[PDB]
Amino acid sequence: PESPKGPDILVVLLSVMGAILLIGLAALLIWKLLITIHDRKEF
Repeated sequence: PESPKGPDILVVLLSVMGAILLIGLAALLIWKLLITIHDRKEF
């Protein structure tokens, strides 16, 4: 209120952006892990 800086709107947003991006990397990596370790004869 006197300082609703609390989280610079930038910080919430900055955290949101990082959080989503970090998850995305993990998502891609397993995808690639599936295929690089050699997905499978899924065929």
